[PDB]
Amino acid sequence: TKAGAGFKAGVKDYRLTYYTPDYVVRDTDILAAFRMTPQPGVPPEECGAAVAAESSTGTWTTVWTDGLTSLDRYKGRCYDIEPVPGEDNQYIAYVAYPIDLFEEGSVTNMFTSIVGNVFGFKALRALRLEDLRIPPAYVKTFVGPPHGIQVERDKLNKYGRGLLGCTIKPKLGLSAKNYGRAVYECLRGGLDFTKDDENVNSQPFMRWRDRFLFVAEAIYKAQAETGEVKGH
Amino acid sequence: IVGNVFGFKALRALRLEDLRIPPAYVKTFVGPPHGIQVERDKLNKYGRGLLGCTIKPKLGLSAKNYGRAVYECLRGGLDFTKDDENVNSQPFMRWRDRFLFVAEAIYKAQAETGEVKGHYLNATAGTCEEMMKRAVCAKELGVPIIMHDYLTGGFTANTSLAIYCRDNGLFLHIHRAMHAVIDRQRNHGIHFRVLAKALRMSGGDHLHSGTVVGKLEGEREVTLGFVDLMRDDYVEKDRSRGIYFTQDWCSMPGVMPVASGGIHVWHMPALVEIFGDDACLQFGGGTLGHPWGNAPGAAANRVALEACTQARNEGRDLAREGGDVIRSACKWSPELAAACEVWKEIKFEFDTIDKL
Amino acid sequence: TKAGAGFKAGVKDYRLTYYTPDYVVRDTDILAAFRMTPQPGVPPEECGAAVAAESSTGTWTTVWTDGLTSLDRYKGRCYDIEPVPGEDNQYIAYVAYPIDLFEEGSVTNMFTSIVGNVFGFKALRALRLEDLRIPPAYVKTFVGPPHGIQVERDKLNKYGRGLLGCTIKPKLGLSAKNYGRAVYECLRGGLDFTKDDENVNSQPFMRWRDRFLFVAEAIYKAQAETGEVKGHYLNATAGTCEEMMKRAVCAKELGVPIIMHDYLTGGFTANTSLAIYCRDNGLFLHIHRAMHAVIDRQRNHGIHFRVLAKALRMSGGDHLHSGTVVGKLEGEREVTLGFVDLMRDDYVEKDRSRGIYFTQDWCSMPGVMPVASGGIHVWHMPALVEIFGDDACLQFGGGTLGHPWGNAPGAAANRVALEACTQARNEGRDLAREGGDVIRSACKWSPELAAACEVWKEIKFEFDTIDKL
Amino acid sequence: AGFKAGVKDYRLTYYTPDYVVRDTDILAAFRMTPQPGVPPEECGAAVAAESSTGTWTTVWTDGLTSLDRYKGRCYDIEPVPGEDNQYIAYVAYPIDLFEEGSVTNMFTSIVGNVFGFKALRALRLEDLRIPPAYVKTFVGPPHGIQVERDKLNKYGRGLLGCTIKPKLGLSAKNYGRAVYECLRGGLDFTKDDENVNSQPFMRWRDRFLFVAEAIYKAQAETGEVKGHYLNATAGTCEEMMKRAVCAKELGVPIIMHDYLTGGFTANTSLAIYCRDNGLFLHIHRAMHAVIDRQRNHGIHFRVLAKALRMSGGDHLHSGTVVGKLEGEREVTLGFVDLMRDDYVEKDRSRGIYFTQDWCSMPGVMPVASGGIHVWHMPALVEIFGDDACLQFGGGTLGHPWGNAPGAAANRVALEACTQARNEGRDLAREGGDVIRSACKWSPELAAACEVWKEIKFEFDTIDKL
Amino acid sequence: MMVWTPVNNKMFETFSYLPPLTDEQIAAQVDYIVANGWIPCLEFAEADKAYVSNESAIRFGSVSCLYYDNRYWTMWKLPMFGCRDPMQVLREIVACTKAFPDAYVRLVAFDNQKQVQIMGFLVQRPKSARDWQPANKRSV
Ligand SMILES: O=C(O)[C@@](O)(COP(=O)(O)O)[C@H](O)[C@H](O)COP(=O)(O)O
Ligand SMILES: O=C(O)[C@@](O)(COP(=O)(O)O)[C@H](O)[C@H](O)COP(=O)(O)O
Ligand SMILES: O=C(O)[C@@](O)(COP(=O)(O)O)[C@H](O)[C@H](O)COP(=O)(O)O
Ligand SMILES: [Mg+2]
Ligand SMILES: [Mg+2]
Ligand SMILES: [Mg+2]
Ligand SMILES: [Mg+2]
Repeated sequence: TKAGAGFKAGVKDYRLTYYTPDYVVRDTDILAAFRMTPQPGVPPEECGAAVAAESSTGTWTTVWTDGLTSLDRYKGRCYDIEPVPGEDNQYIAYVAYPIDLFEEGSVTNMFTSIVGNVFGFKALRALRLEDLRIPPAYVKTFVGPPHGIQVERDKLNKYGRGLLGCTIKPKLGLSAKNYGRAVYECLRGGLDFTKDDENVNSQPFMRWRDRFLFVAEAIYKAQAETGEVKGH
Repeated sequence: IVGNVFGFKALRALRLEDLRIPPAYVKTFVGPPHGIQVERDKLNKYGRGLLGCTIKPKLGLSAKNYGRAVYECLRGGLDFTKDDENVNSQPFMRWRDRFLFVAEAIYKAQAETGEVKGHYLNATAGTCEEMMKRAVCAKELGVPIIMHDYLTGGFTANTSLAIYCRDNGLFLHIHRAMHAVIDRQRNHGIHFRVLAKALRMSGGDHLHSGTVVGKLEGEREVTLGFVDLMRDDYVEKDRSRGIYFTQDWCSMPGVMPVASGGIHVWHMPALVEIFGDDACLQFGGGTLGHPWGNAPGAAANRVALEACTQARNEGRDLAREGGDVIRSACKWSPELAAACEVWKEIKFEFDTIDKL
Repeated sequence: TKAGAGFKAGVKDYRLTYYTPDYVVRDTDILAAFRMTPQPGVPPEECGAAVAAESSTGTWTTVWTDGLTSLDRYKGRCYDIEPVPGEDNQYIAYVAYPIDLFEEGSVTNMFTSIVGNVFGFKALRALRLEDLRIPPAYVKTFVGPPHGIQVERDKLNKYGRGLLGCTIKPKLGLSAKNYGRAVYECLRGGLDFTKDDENVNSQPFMRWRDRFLFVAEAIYKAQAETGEVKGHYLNATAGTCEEMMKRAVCAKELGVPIIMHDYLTGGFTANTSLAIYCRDNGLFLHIHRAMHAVIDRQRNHGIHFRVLAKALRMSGGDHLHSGTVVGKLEGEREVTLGFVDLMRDDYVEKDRSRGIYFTQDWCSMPGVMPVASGGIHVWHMPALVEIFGDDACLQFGGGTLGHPWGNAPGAAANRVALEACTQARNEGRDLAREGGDVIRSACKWSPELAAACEVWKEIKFEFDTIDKL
Repeated sequence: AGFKAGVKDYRLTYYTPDYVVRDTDILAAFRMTPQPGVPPEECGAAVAAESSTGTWTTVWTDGLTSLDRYKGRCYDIEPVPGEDNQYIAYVAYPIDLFEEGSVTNMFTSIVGNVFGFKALRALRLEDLRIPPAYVKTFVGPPHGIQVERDKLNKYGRGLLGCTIKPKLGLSAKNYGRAVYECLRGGLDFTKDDENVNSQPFMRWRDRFLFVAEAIYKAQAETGEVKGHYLNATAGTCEEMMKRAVCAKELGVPIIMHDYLTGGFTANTSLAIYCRDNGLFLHIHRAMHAVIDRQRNHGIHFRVLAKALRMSGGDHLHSGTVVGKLEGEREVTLGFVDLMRDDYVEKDRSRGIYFTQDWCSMPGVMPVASGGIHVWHMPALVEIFGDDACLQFGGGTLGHPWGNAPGAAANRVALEACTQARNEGRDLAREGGDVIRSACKWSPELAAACEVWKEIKFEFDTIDKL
Repeated sequence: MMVWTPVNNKMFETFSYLPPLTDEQIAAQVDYIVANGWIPCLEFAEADKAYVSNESAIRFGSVSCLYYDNRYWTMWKLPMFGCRDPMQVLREIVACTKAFPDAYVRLVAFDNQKQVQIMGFLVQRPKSARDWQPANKRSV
């Protein structure tokens, strides 16, 4: 009748819960590699543990509600720290996240946990996410790409070489009609694709639906002229 | 403005520090669903900062336990609680179960206290359709407020959500998850003040602003600068606060700053002094970490806020007398005393990276 | 310049491609255990290979198109064959299917491959699917159950005992008004739920929407009277998806807690749709396994119920009927304990003494509440509580509506019996040994229970078990 | 007659050997194996009771209604010749028990719970008499045999089809490539394999598009109408409908559905969509043999076939008799008549337990498929006649010269048999001669004849009468 | 034939159809919590908040399915994490009932592996409650 693990209010080191150097990663875990620069006087283990904690289940002080659930089951785990060769104050900290933490099909949610708050922590000077291990069990929750490389080449009927494209210029300032004129002249000469510049959306000098129409005319003219499938 | 130029070989580093958005461009945006004035008017809350709280642990709680924690928090004196930024829909707790239990908790706490309550239900999702489905469920439950992670969700989804909120009378709390990936380093990225201007244009009723004194970085003068940018109609150029351009918002509504992250009762005087009344102050750990539970934790934070507010109104200087105000309040309130005792020695003081 | 593997037209043995006894299974493979009875003159290896082939990529003769893709990557593989002890001509053939073969989130597609054509092959005399290993990577593609056990208890605010239900009787022929009348009288006496019989849909004697309305009145009356949350599983089972949805929508609009679906007679495609609707609208979904015994009764041929139960958990259901062991319908004890664990638990280790052929990891997919129903009465209570524990619903149709004093006394007798057993167990009494004493003490105390005890004292269902391990 | 609590025998209420069946009753023939010590009368009565109105103890609520009006009735029990403990129990169900238009509801009553009863060792549903008054409540098949031939403009011979192989693993583009090469050589149809839905190696909408190109190329090339059964089978009703919609928008003639693995509720929905949008619906019977293989327990396929005709389908797989999958001749001829004909008289030598009046509900085209090749052609034409589709998957894509020569070989074989029959030749006796003459004439056919000359599927039959 | 009364016959979930629990019977339930390693907790509510109701649904669209007010009660202190002493639970029952003599008070226990309440029963009802029957007056 001597008490087990009770609720104890107050701040303790993250490393007491979130640094687990003997943890064996599971094949369903999401893994992260953080390049981490601690503030002076912050041990790398505590820094990695902080990153693991505040991107998964933990906050700055002990909360009682932990006891209603199972922290062991849900916590992120800093399971390894490598020093960076050539660097006095840089470490690769490896963190394992259980698959349960993540919304199926949502890149948004994955980023929110893994890069949401930890980059702003006063206790580090710099943090870079270098890599993520996305397990098959998580990959399978995503629709993924509409088509992908094989299907694209199959629909375009284009094989045996790289594809050729071209962004229309100037970036901004061309009228819809002049956009389609440029497009037709590019495509007819041997390019497979042309494109809107990234910042060409819908603007006073050229509204999108006018562009789409003139471009469609240009695509079909170049395709009829060359006998090769074209796109923009 | 930031599409391609940051990757040019010919430069080693580039940082966007500020943008002057002209009235003629500002006027093309719907902007925030409501803004500070309307928010206070609908909530019927005036004369002090608002108090909020993130439920913890971040992940791993069931829907029923979520609502339980929410009810205990709200009933003790907090105006709002919230889903953690990464609480969306997960195997341990599916969103619609949470929404329902949270709605029960909101209405119980409101009936019990006689004060309007809310909980920021997270609409952040994988797709626009899912995000909307969640916003719709909140509307149908009659609850006051939802939240969105605008950078991880993205501007296109955020603007859609803000327009929905305007059309259906929902408050929209914005979390800035991911900002420090972009805005932490002095030499490269985009300064948060630009990310904050962008959010005001895209639409949000609240935006996280930093604490200055809590666990996350935010220098005082920098913070005061962009808080003015978020709230005010007209902000003159002032390089000592990082304002590079005079900014005219041409009556676009102001966005309520939210100070959150590693703060507790002893920070209260400093928080009220930095932000004034038009802010929301959030205590997650600082509520759910109270030795007596959520309701006493909420009461302690509410007492602290009210004591500081009263002291300031009576002419006391919170920058100088802040400790005395808290100490007098701990002597008077047992709930507050228990909080004062636990976090007395806890401070976050580190060399600032994002310096002017 | 001398050729590699070309296209060679003609028939060859399936074993040349599909029997791979040295294959190491991958953690993303779907595994099947087939109890297989070959025709005389057919080697078990060739039989297992045929099953593997014709449930994955292969047909009866060599096709040239194989060479355009990679058979090694896609083929099902018979990787192991066990002889069956006690049997001269029965084998357990183990087949591994790559995850690539399956449509994400579709139980329909999984069944189509694994059980689609192979059971009718002339070269075998009988085939039974005993188990499937559903890997986490596949499990994660399913929405799964709308709520599951924890959420159900939390929404109903019911803890610390089994739930009690009851099917309204007679099966067919009652009017909507009499349905609601019976429902009210059952619920008010202490039952948590009543239910439409599996075959109550919409009929000339009682149209569905009339029933739904009267039942809603009954649920709210009983709830206001007792102060406990009540429900009635309203049947959404219908001839088309559109009708089924219409019925679910009416239940949502009435604000009632729970609907039901016959997942095998309605089918997996309709059931998954319904389960998704229930998730999006906060309705509980009770699953009735009507037709299962057509498939799962015989030891030599069919699909064991444990596989039908896994499939339901993937497709979606908050409750699933599990058998009683002791009632009027067949279900051997060890077999039942096995699949109840498969329905409810997150992780179940291989255990052949319970018919579990594979370790099954559910990767946090919610558990399904087993429902024990059919030919049970107050004297079965101790055994039921001992077999299932608290995470079950126990249903008394005849055992309620057959009480000499009517539905409310019948409900009260069942509720008293359940609570007495629960209390005795909690106090440290052994329900397996002291069960009769617990019920006898309870009959002496409760007149309602005594009347039930007296009527059904001699009634037992004890017969030779067909579906033996 | 007051309420008396307690258990009594089912036979007191549910065994009615003097009952005269009504012309609106649904009738059922159960092959029943009782546990030792259970009289056949009590077993039949239990089956009648627990598939209609009764439970294991007496309920008071019976008195509020009229049990005589609603109860199922075991009205006859035949002993099974050759069997010491098997009986045919006949049950009559009043039409009032059943939801109009719902095969789902009919199955739920008649096969819902009774197969799991401890008091029996085995139970098989052999047949159902669906009365005209119940048949008329169903939409039925979208089109049926007559309309299908009329829209396709194809008359005077069996239709020819082909499943693309390998079953799984081909890309969308290679799918369409194989389809085009099959269709152009003389096949009327190709099809998605039953388990081809939407998968990592091939997403459905990519397949639908490539297949549409292939259909139209083969049609333009040959001058004959072509089709490919695009699979709408899916995890949910919404996905299934999405696929049906895409087929409609591409203007293609035909889709397919796995009615047992998809289920009756989804199938009836799909059939109604097909009726409203003019799509043919090919039904695959994936999973049937799980239910219908064993003599002692399950549901005979003829009942599954009647259910499909009510639920809706333009084609239904029927077995081959001679191919890789089981199907005894007399049994098969019986249910083919049940699928196609308006009126089928009782005939126990073909497994028909009841006279079945379909009251003008359209007939369903039988599809013979699975392990068949050119040498089977005479036997296939003799068993099925012209109103069938014959499918050669391996028998087309396994041809040594590729798909178009494989298709041509099958088409030549079919037309030669058809012509021979029309000229007065007996295909049962002269079949080999007809094929041999045709191999001598056609090099494509000769190549097929050579490769599969020795290949036969002859095994002891499990599902015997 | 006895008739189950619909009048003032409200119940309180688990064990409310049995004779009221003696102190020895409560102690035995408490031992069962400790023997299984579950987390004991007390909850309480004033009479007006004791039974399930619908008042918040006035604010709803068509979303009232499995929404009820008064499912949540008020927590007495915190769940007793790590408690392995039954006397400690009994002392909290005494302290809780003393502070709220007119409230309904229930004892519950949590399992943190399943994350669900695993047991629960009423340990006090207000003396002024008139909406319930003694066991021998439940039927007439
Ligand atoms: O997840 C967290 O750490 C918090 O919930 C605070 O928890 P505590 O109250 O328990 O500290 C907030 O999301 C951060 O404050 C966000 O940072 P910022 O506002 O700077 O964007
Ligand atoms: O129709 C019936 O017989 C029941 O309503 C029970 O009636 P009683 O309570 O009167 O016996 C149930 O549907 C069966 O238990 C289903 O069997 P299972 O659970 O084995 O699938
Ligand atoms: O998957 C197969 O094996 C088939 O594609 C035939 O392939 P082959 O033409 O290459 O033999 C058919 O689906 C079966 O005939 C179905 O059997 P049934 O018609 O009896 O239901
Ligand atoms: Mg560009
Ligand atoms: Mg947070
Ligand atoms: Mg039933
Ligand atoms: Mg096939």
